[PDB]
Amino acid sequence: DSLAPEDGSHRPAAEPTPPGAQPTAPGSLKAPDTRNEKLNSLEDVRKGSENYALTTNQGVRIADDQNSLRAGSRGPTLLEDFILREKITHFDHERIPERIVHARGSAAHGYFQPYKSLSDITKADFLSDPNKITPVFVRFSTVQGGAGSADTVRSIRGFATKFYTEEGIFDLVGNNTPIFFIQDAHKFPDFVHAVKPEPHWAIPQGQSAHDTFWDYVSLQPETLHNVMWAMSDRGIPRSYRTMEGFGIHTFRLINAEGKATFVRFHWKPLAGKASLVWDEAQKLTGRDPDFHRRELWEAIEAGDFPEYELGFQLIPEEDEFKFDFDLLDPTKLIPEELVPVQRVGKMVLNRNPDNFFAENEQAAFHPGHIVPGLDFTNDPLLQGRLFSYTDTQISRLGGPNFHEIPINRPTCPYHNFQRDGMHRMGIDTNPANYEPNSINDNWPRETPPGPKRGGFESYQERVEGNKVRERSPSFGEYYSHPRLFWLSQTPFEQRHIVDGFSFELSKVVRPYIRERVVDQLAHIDLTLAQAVAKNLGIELTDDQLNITPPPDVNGLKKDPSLSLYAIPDGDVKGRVVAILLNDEVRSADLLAILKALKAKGVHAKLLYSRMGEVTADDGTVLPIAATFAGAPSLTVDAVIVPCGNIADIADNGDANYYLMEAYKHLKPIALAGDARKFKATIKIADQGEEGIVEADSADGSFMDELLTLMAAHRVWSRIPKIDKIPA
Amino acid sequence: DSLAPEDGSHRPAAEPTPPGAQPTAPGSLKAPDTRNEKLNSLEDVRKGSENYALTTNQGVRIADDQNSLRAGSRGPTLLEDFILREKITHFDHERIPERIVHARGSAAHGYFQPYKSLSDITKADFLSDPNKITPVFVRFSTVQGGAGSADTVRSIRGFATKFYTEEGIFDLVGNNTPIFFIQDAHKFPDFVHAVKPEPHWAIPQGQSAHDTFWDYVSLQPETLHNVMWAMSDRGIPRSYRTMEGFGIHTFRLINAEGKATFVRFHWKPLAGKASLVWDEAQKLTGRDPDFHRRELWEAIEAGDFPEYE
Amino acid sequence: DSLAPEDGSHRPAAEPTPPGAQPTAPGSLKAPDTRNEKLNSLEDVRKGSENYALTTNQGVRIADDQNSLRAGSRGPTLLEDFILREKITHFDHERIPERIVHARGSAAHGYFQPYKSLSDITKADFLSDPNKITPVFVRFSTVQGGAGSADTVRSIRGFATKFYTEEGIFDLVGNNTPIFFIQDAHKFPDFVHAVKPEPHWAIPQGQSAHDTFWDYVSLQPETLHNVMWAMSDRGIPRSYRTMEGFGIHTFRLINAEGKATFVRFHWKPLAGKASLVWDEAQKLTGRDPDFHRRELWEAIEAGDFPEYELGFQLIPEEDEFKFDFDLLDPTKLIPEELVPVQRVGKMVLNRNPDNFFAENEQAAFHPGHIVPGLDFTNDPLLQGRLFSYTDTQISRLGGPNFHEIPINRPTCPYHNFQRDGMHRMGIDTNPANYEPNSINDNWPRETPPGPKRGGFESYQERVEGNKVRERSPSFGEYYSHPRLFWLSQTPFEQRHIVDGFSFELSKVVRPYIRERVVDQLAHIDLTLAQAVAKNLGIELTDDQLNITPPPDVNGLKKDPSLSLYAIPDGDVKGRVVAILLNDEVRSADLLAILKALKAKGVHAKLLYSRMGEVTADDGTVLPIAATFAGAPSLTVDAVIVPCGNIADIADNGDANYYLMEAYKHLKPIALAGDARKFKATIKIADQGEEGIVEADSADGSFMDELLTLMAAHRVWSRIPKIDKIPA
Amino acid sequence: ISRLGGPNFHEIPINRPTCPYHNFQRDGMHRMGIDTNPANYEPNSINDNWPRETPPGPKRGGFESYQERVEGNKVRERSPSFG
Ligand code: HEM
Ligand code: HEM
Ligand code: HEM
Repeated sequence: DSLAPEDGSHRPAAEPTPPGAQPTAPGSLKAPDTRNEKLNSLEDVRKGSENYALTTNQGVRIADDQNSLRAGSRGPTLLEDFILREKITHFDHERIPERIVHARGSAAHGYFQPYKSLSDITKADFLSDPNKITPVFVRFSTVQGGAGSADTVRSIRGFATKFYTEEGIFDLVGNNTPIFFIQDAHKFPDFVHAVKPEPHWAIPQGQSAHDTFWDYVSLQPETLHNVMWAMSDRGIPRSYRTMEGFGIHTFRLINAEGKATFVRFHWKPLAGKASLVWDEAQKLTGRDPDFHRRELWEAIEAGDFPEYELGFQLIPEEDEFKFDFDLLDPTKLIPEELVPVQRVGKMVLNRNPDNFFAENEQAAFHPGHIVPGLDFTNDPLLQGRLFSYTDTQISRLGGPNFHEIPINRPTCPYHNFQRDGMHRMGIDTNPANYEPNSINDNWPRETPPGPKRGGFESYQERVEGNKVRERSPSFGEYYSHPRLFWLSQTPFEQRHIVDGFSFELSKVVRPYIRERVVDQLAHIDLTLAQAVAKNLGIELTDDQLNITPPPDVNGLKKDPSLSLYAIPDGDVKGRVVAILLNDEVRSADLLAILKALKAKGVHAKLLYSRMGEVTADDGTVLPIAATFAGAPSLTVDAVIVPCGNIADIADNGDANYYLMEAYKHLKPIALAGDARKFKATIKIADQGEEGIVEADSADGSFMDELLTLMAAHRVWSRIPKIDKIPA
Repeated sequence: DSLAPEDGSHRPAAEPTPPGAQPTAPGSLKAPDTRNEKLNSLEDVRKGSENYALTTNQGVRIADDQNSLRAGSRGPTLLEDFILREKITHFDHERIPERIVHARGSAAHGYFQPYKSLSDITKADFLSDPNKITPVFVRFSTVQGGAGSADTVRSIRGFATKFYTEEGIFDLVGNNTPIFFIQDAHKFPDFVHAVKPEPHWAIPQGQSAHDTFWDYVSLQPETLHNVMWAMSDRGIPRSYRTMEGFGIHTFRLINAEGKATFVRFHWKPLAGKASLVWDEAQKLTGRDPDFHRRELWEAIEAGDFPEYE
Repeated sequence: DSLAPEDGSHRPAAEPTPPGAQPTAPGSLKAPDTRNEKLNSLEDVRKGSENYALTTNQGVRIADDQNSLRAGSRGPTLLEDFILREKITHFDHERIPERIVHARGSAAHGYFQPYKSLSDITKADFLSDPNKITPVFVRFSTVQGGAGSADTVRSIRGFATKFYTEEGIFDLVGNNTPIFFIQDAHKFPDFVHAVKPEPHWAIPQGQSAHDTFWDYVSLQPETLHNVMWAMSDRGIPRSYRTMEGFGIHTFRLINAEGKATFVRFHWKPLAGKASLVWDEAQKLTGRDPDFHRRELWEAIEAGDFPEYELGFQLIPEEDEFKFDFDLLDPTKLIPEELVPVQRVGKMVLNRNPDNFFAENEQAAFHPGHIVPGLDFTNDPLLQGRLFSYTDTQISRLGGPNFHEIPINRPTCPYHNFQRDGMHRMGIDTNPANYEPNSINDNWPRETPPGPKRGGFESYQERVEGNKVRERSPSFGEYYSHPRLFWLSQTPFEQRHIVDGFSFELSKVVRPYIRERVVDQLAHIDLTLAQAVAKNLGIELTDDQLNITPPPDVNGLKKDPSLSLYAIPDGDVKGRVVAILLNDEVRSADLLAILKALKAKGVHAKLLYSRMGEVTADDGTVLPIAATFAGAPSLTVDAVIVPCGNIADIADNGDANYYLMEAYKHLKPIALAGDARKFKATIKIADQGEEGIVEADSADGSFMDELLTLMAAHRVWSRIPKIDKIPA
Repeated sequence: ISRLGGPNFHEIPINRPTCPYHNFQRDGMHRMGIDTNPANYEPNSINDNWPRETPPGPKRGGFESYQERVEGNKVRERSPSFG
């Protein structure tokens, strides 16, 4: 053979490259020198290919991999074809059950390091020294949809981190919003069945916009806080890099003296917080159902590593009852104004997996996987989680040895008396499989709890009460946090929330369900309630207009850390700009353009009405990455149109649509020279409009303007003007 | 309890209604008078719900389905809470492996009847008498995507029919195009791996528009015929009702005298043939990823029964 | 804790030691220096224990492995105890389905080496050079019984060898008899269901002595050949080391020139052929259900490595139709008098596993696993087998990745485009998962067939005929092979066969089934049929008495290779003798006895009426291995009673019974000095009798006489004398 | 769950209750029972919340655990009275 092109263009370069410059590849092939302890210990199961013969799984070389064995060349296939049968059998058994929830997700390897030793508050070894590096494997996800569902759905997002520490795996299994929808794990199946596809016909996929979700929510007001977050732009993240992460539950840090400190875990995006707008997210589910998964992969291949800061909200044991909400109540957030997040470390995601199925599909995270230094609390949602993840993994990964699947193995020692189980890899030589034993001198042996390298001992919390199936009365308050969240949003964030509720409830077929939801909103905030009501053609009653608003939270009437955008934190590095080409581009605009983007780490995609290449005024040959229809404005953060021969694209319906879409979706648009004729398509005044960069040519002032707009992410002052754009 | 609205607008009318008029429902509640032999024999396993107490799977009545058992109302959950563990355990084990191919599909019950006896060419009992009616169960599907992928992708479509005949189940497992991509079964795993999401990153979902697929096609010219079909509007049917169906392979019919006749199986849409245009199909994967499943369900609920010859 | 004895006696020495001398142990601790390529490649999954901390599977050290977490020391167990839950969860899921047939088996590691290149007849790499060593893993088994059934039942034995060749795994899956019960694989479920426990009550375990088996046999005369073998002493082998092994089916050897030669595979036991007698075997199923497993393991711990010679019956393509029987009929043997077994190589089993579950229980052998140089034939039983092993392994071993379980992995390279599946360990880096591809330059690639290291290509056998479900008329002959077998047996063997059928038919409750089997025996041989009928109180009719005997097989009226004992082949090394002590043994006798046994590699077990020690006449302290009742005569090959204070045990019922049982089961007995007072117990004349060694002391020829008797295995001449005797 | 292949082991004939069993558990490997309830969750309004919880009582009542008093710290400890 030799099917590869002689020029070597089938293989991507093993160096950082921008999105779309090269074919993506397995991490170890794309960045062979990006290493960490976990990645290196996976080297025993990694399998190459180049220069090897094709074989059965028993090692027998195959001569003809194109044909079954038959009696005559037009005869019947023969039972003795063991090569065909092994190949089809393995193929026939490829699939395993997807995750019950969070089936759709994207993962990467990276590392964690603390900013300082935290031994005063925890004896956790991975937190003990700023020079201790811990390998991580992180999986981001949606909740409801199948493994084949779309990424940019409206949804809570999962954010799970497996820390491979020297004293055990610690999995921090969180989401992108600080609370959950429900209080007690006993209701998880009910909730999840309500949000998932309805059982008669299994519709709708990956959406909460259906009758059973809003029915459950209308009947269970504890859900309203997380529903608020889901209806906000938090439920449609621009990227997994630009969203927050939260453990949700209050846990415990145990120091070496044995002091317990209540803690809530936080991941702060160093790229900043950024979300899509609903019409763009929903259209993206059809043009690129893999958008987030692709963006993650290509940000890492480009060297735009996703980086997050680990943060702790720390509350002393004596302050347990100092708030006006229960700290164990998972539908309640701890406002950063009351208890600040202490920046404790940084996590960097810097290498993709080699095989999606082996590493991401088979990875198993569990909140119950803790290490000495950490402990649980009585949070009734967390308590029930401790049982489920272990149970579900027995069938999802076929047995009790899922910790022997390479991605799941600890990198530290593990020795015990557990044996057998389906697909047992470990061959134990211990003469004993029980303890106490004398035949192996009682090894492996228990270890007393201690300051370092000690055995696990639970914090000795005092437990007093009767065995009861009862919700704590302290958990019975459902509207103050939703109200606090609502008042902390900017006006346009508020409007997005209203629009999220209105669009979802418009899809509820049974009108009484929408009315019961609006009634719940009336208990939160009347302006929110009226605005949703008005979109549903509902009139609030007399009684609903007089509902007394819930109390503030510990004196707070808002908290800007709950907004995505109130406090400017945007970052342009890794964002992408679409450049609309023409057949004779002013090459001086392109150079100014590309030089400037490249200095801010912003990528570009050269678009035209056909593939191939175009030639600039000076004769520069410009390669086209995609067409206008093929890489729609939904996929980029901004649109730039350089001068040249605009008449080539001024009547291109796709070109005009590109700008109208980008305009509708509040993205920065820049028009150089004769590209200013596109102003009429998006009806921009002669004097201009904030959000639209326009100049005689593409100099440095023009690129600074555009890049300033990109750092502000979207042009929120344009909201009022997009009503009147048919797009 | 008093949860359903007093006006009864929670329950859909048990009668044929047009799309959007009533909330959709399980078939035996939506159309209780529709029957066939297969639907009747499923009766011993159907489970109701109205007026029954809530219980564990062992039949123990539950008093509080809102809470876990704990030591104090703010205490730790107890291991003895067998009601919680049974409920969460069953939830934990709800999934099964999706199909290797054609994981995304929509199905419906129906019946088949031959126009006339075919005993001169086949001794198949289900084709032996115009009065003999055979219950069927049919599943329509895409090929590449997972169970959670979108319906109106560009794809070949499966059309599988299970015939519950009096001499055995006959499954007629076809597609909506008259040929397949490949010639020998030994290459199936090669072709399917090439069409499926590439192995390093698992992109793209439900689409053939990516390098490995065209790579495979370009090296295996036998695939061009079905590729042509897939690139045409045949790849984006308007509805499972407006697409043809084919068994593709030449099979044999065997009569009572032992005479063999080569046969190729066909399904003709009595609603006629119709497809979307690409832009509309791709945008609909975004706006309504369940559009064909929904359209099939609603046509049946409306009485626009999908019909095929 | 530090529970071992300070003397270090909890630990067996890492050196060859006789059976019973030390506690047995995992192979790699008992013989660390016994290595081979496969044994070395498993080192990546072997797990130690000593000096390691006890942990969870996630690597978290455990402090208290004696207690659950509860709310108070007498309170309820908490759901948050994740250590308890992982520990119980793994335990709860330890079991996997047992093999459908051959569930009971015992296995060991070893190696194979050919005597000379066989390149002229086969291009199989493991047979091409006498210096080429192939690691093997072998499992011996019963057929019907569960994994927990007894070793010494009457039954065919499995003898499966996994050859880890440089060109792939080759599994040689045979039995201990040269034919099988049935001709076509479609009846395997019927035959197996008939021999297995009857469905209503699941009785009887591990035995063919019941109605459904004999019902099936009486309606399917194709089974008689293998039923004869099973009813003979072949069905109750003394040890897996003293039985023959056969591939049964005719396969093909393909040389580099493309020439096909027909072959039947044989294994010759270098320890010789030896079986138990029925009463002893049956009693041994109760006293020690693990006798074969134990003997195999202790033989290897003592250095008595089981050794077998691989032999080939070779038949040219031109002689396919030259026999009276069809070569492709698995119910027919190839008489060694017609086609000699050509010695090919030697297999030595020299190391036990470390963990029975991991290596033995999960080992997957498959007769379809062949390598270039071998090929199948149309034998219809073989043809269906090729489908079954692959299939059954998907459920028994949890998925299509069972080749990744350590014991099953090829030691040679394996690369292909198969992906995923449950429990996937291999992380593929190939950009391509399909071929032909250009993106990896088509790797891994197909390899043409050739003399060495080429791809597999099936032999181009001509196929011709119609698609039919039809038994070949050449297979319709059922009685001449059974007759040949019968006539080749010694007279005491024939009697044992008659006793086997008689006993088994006596457990058949429906008398007509017994009558029908008798009618079938009457088509084989009249003497056999009459003797069995007499034992059942059945009279043959005049017609049955006139059935004409089936023809000879190609002129043969007998073939001594078919007998276990017609041709002496006794080997004493590794046998074991019971020494019945008294409380003042003449140490002079003991010294003579022990030295002589040791000189021949014959083991001894010192027995007494209690455990502890006894002191010889000269003050030698003698350690007792077991009591008379605890290590019964069933477990030794011979019995020696030295002089001393015989009055100590003269009236010991167990001591007397011990001799009665050993005498009844035809074992050599030696009585020294006053030990001759035991002659009355077994009714021995004053003058003596062949099979009883007696002298004034254990000097001179006393040990040589006893060892000559051991070399002939049992005292067949004593049969008539045991008839009576109440034991 | 592994011995009997999934969570629907209560549907294997010998294991089935002879009394009524109704709840909102669904799916799982080898699911026999075909549920017609429009709802697979509670509380629900679309099936008027059936099947419903039943208060504890003298006969045919819902299960309620005996309210035993629990007092102690979280410990992995054998009671001294067991020694
Ligand atoms: C604070 C509330 C919760 C959060 C933040 C959370 C988060 C997550 C995340 C991030 C995943 C995906 C992990 C991965 O990427 O593999 C997941 C999966 C899962 N969750 Fe939770 N979850 C919560 C509540 C619950 C509850 C209450 C239960 C059941 C009592 C539960 C049961 C599961 C199960 C069974 C899975 C699938 C695990 C697997 O198959 O490996 N979750 N959850
Ligand atoms: C003439 C070409 C083919 C046609 C028309 C076809 C059609 C189909 C259809 C319609 C389904 C979905 C059945 C359902 O709705 O559940 C299906 C599934 C499947 N196909 Fe085929 N297919 C073809 C070729 C193949 C080949 C060559 C193989 C393997 C050699 C194969 C293996 C499978 C498997 C394993 C499934 C999943 C079945 C299950 O999990 O129940 N298909 N195919
Ligand atoms: C010449 C006739 C046969 C011989 C010599 C033979 C020999 C054996 C042996 C020695 C084993 C046990 C392997 C081990 O130790 O793991 C075995 C297992 C087995 N046999 Fe065969 N057998 C024969 C006929 C058949 C037939 C006709 C079938 C079905 C078509 C069959 C199906 C099986 C299966 C399913 C297993 C269990 C394997 C596993 O779970 O890995 N055998 N046989």
